[PDB]
Amino acid sequence: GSMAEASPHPGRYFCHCCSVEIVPRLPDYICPRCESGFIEEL
Ligand SMILES: [Zn+2]
Repeated sequence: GSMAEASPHPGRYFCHCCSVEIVPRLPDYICPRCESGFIEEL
């Protein structure tokens, strides 16, 4: 599954600042739009 990352690992995030679904910059774990960090792993 998506536990322990694995191949079908998570990626669909939801930024609280943009209130939209995003794919985070993994090296930073931030938003690709506002670069905040306030995101939810869906
Ligand atoms: Zn954002």
